[PDB]
Amino acid sequence: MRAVILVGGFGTRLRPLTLTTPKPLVPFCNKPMIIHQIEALKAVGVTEVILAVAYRPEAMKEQMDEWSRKLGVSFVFSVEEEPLGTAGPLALARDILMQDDKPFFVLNSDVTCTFPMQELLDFHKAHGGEGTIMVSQVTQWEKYGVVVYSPQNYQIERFVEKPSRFLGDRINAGIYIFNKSILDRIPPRRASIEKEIFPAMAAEGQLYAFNLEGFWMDVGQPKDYILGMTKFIPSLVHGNRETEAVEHQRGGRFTVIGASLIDPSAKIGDGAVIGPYASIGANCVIGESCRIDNAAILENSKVGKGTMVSRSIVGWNNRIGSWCHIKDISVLGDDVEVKDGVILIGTKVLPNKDVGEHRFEPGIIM
Amino acid sequence: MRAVILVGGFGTRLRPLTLTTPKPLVPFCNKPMIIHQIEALKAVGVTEVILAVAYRPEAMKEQMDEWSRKLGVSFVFSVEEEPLGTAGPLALARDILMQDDKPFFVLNSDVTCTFPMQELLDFHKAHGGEGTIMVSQVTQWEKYGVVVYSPQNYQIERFVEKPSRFLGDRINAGIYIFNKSILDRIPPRRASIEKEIFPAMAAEGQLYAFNLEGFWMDVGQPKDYILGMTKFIPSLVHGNRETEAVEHQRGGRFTVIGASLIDPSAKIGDGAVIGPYASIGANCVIGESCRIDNAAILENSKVGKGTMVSRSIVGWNNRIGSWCHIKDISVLGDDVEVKDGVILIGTKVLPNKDVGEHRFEPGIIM
Ligand SMILES: Nc1nc2c(ncn2[C@@H]2O[C@H](COP(=O)(O)OP(=O)(O)OP(=O)(O)O)[C@@H](O)[C@H]2O)c(=O)[nH]1
Ligand SMILES: Nc1nc2c(ncn2[C@@H]2O[C@H](COP(=O)(O)OP(=O)(O)OP(=O)(O)O)[C@@H](O)[C@H]2O)c(=O)[nH]1
Ligand SMILES: [Mg+2]
Ligand SMILES: [Mg+2]
Repeated sequence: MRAVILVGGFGTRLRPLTLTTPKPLVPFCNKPMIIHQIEALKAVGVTEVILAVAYRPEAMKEQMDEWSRKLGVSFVFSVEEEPLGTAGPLALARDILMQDDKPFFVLNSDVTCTFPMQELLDFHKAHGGEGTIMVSQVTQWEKYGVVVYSPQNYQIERFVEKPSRFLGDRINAGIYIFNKSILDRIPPRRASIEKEIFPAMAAEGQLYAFNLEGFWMDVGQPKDYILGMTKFIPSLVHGNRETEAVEHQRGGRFTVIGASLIDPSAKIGDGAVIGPYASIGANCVIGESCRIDNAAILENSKVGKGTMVSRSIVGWNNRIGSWCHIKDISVLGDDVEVKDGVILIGTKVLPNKDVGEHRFEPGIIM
Repeated sequence: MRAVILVGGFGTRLRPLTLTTPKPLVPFCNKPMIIHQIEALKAVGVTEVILAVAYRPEAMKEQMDEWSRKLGVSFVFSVEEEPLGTAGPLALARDILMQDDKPFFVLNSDVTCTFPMQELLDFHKAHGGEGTIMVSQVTQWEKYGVVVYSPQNYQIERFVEKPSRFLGDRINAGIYIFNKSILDRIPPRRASIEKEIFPAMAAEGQLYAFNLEGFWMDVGQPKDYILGMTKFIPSLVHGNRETEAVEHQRGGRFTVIGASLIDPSAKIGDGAVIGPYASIGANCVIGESCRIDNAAILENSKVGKGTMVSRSIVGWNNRIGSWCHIKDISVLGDDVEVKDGVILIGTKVLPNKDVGEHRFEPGIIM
């Protein structure tokens, strides 16, 4: 069995972080998103993964995916292309897929969940896609805007965008499984699986929905990134080596208020308070009395004593001041440096900036 | 020789702090303002001080002035009255002053300076007031609005409020010395020495100005309070017992960036940074990594770890949160409690309040 992960795309919603690295390689918790998906696929038994590489063809994706040496898995890297939409990469990779009898997986690099992959053995009952349109129950389906009408027969009647009537609560989950015959349907041009191939499959009656019992989150947005991290860390606390604690004696003496993920190589202050559902990257340095409430600290980032970053994302090589407050949903770029006492209330800072002014309202720092 | 200190007044400009204690008893640095003035007068040799008490007749001024037991000085406390303006208390205290031959001092409880009181022996050269209208050079005389025209003869021509032309830079310093004959000029009614008696003396030619070489500040306003504290602390560091530090090993280990005043009974953190020109009151508790930049911490106030209060005044029995900012010119009342993470940018909080909302603009919390 083999999988195809759509690793292209410009990462527009995660823009301050995706101006440096592609969206699949943006670290979620303490690993890249695509790495979580590849680990799930390896747990399945999948050995071949095909990456649809359009954004950063060789500068980032090929070089940074040295994880092929680990994980006992190999990536094809034969879908280098110009932007071909969401469905075109499958048409391009038709040749490398060989049109074998065995079906193949399809995944997006923006989804996190328990990854129930027993949809391989299940849902083989005469489906063009064996429960391919995987769906999750979300009470906020109106703003998500992709509602899938799945009856008890699981035959997709239609796809509705922003439905006024309560047709259903299930929304697309971004995980698919296709028989290779679909390669005939996909044209060799720019197309979207969501808005071109899927309506045709639903009309033809070959599209079947698979329900998702566990948690699910599309983390392609900073708000969704934070909330999905909150949902995800409790699942992964016992999985990894990172009382009411996960890493309580890494550096000096500091307090942990709940689940978190602190890398072994990170030094965590003295008396700091690593809050619930917080991620600290490798080689990161945390000040004495910091408050890492719901923030993600990525790679070689340094945070000064007394800083309080909550529900915010800081970049890879930041140098945060001492007594700062980075609140709300604030995203910092690759090399942003913040002076002491600066308050950023949900402001997105582009890479390689220096912040020295208080920003009390959401905005963008060019 | 005796002095009279105008200790009445409602303290309107220092309102958040003067709703609990009178303006003379508001602690400046680590002592009441009137205590600084009385110490200066005792250094001169004045043994009798007459306090014109109108605001809080006996609830505050009489009880709290147990300093008469110390300092080797005695207060008459015979000018309890209804509001009689700035000049009326002298008419009321005419009798207790006994109309003796020896001149008498007059002071306001709002002025801080080096207190050059050699104007006693000096300026006796045929003056109704021996350099009574003491003046200080201020480059911002427009906003101060009380400009004294002092020529080389020192005869006050007139008083001008907000003068358009550059008549002069000297302004009233709030310290006067009077021959007792002035008791005949002051009528027994509500009057103002600044706007009724002093223009009359200037017209009569019996009003003489005394120049002030040293620093001076009227600290009746919170901004003026902070700036006068900044000017004053360096003079007082060597005077009192409170490298580049004044009190550097009081509690645990902490850093001092300049002049400060930390009471012996205050416990100061374990990594805190007591900044330049900061005052910490008695029995105060400071958190592990606080930052007291230019703030005055009064009495039994507790500050949590990571809090940064700069250029702000906290009340007597406050309980500040852990990771708060109290920035700009912010004044807190007697018993204000601030929750963790709250940011107060120059907001005045009335006594006995609880603050749990961020305030990014100057304002008043009722
Ligand atoms: N190979 C490839 N994959 C894409 C492309 N556009 C989107 N995807 C995939 O679709 C999923 C989500 O879309 P993103 O591009 O990341 O999000 P976006 O940048 O806001 O843009 P859209 O969702 O496409 O409107 C991710 O798996 C992407 O990798 C593309 O042009 N080429
Ligand atoms: N005894 C007495 N002293 C006063 C009175 N009003 C002002 N003073 C003195 O004048 C000086 C400054 O005035 P304050 O009253 O403190 O300041 P304020 O509250 O803004 O009001 P102003 O009188 O307009 O200045 C202080 O020494 C006061 O003690 C009063 O009604 N009675
Ligand atoms: Mg997405
Ligand atoms: Mg004053």
